[PDB]
Amino acid sequence: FVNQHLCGSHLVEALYLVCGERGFFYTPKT
Amino acid sequence: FVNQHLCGSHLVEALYLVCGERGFFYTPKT
Amino acid sequence: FVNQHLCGSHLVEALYLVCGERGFFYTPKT
Amino acid sequence: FVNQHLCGSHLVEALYLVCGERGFFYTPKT
Amino acid sequence: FVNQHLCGSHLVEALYLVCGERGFFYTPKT
Amino acid sequence: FVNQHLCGSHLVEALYLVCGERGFFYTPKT
Amino acid sequence: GIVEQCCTSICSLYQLENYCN
Amino acid sequence: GIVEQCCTSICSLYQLENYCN
Amino acid sequence: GIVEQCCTSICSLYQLENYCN
Amino acid sequence: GIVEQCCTSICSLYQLENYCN
Amino acid sequence: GIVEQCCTSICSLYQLENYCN
Amino acid sequence: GIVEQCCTSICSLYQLENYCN
Ligand SMILES: [Cl-]
Ligand SMILES: [Cl-]
Ligand SMILES: [Zn+2]
Ligand SMILES: [Zn+2]
Repeated sequence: FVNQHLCGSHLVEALYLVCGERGFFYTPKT
Repeated sequence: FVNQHLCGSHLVEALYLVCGERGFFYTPKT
Repeated sequence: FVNQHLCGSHLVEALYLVCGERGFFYTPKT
Repeated sequence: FVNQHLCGSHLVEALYLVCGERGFFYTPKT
Repeated sequence: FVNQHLCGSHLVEALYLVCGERGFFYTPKT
Repeated sequence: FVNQHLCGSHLVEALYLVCGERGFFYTPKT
Repeated sequence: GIVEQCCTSICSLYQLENYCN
Repeated sequence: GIVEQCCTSICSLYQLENYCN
Repeated sequence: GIVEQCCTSICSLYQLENYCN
Repeated sequence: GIVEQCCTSICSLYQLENYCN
Repeated sequence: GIVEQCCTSICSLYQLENYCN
Repeated sequence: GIVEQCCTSICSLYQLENYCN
């Protein structure tokens, strides 16, 4: 596939896409 | 605020907005 | 909750989230 | 342009695109 | 309607809106 | 990766993420 | 209204345009 | 859970807030 | 206005409710 | 096609990848 | 191309139709 | 973290899987 900048809501959209049913954590403080 | 009907990626968007810099965990069933 | 920058389509998404059935106006000229 | 089938937040996105800097009002029923 | 900056996923959202059933190509390399 | 259930504009978002700078073609039936 | 029409049926960008300010 | 509840029924932002870190 | 309050500056969800009907 | 398949059934990112340029 | 026309510069919905199939 | 890896810098979908549960 590719590497892009994924930021903010676009990042969590991507996480959703990628992880789906597995679920994911979005933890910007790290 | 109003109650929400949120499916798929719309839930993740909503979590994003609600949690901001705190981030969040997305944990669907199964 | 939090305070973030909400711009463009992300702002009107947030308005939609927040206002829902009430409806909202998006009036960038002010 | 093509006709649209737009529910929920997708309607607001479409309004955003269509109206641009003019902005818009989102007024659902009830 | 209007002219705005439409970038990234927002650009392909707009293409989707505008083209719909016709389909579209998104070809950033040009 | 997980399998996807993607309708409407969500398909285009997914294509956007997957294809990146390569871009993509969106060609629905009819 | 337009919100319901776009979702239950279809609507055009031209109809949407009526909702600009 | 919340993912299913928001989609099959409704949920509030306050309920969503429980899922922040 | 909203763009200044929420995009240029920073706003809460509560402030965004200012623009509800 | 892929547009219909992803929506009526499921599809993988790998299948989606075939639609990149 | 489209990115230049619509992102870098500014484009109308009409121009975006240039990229329809 | 993710913001640095994927927003500030650039990341693949594979890297994004690092943040799946
Ligand atoms: Cl949807
Ligand atoms: Cl953006
Ligand atoms: Zn964006
Ligand atoms: Zn949707």
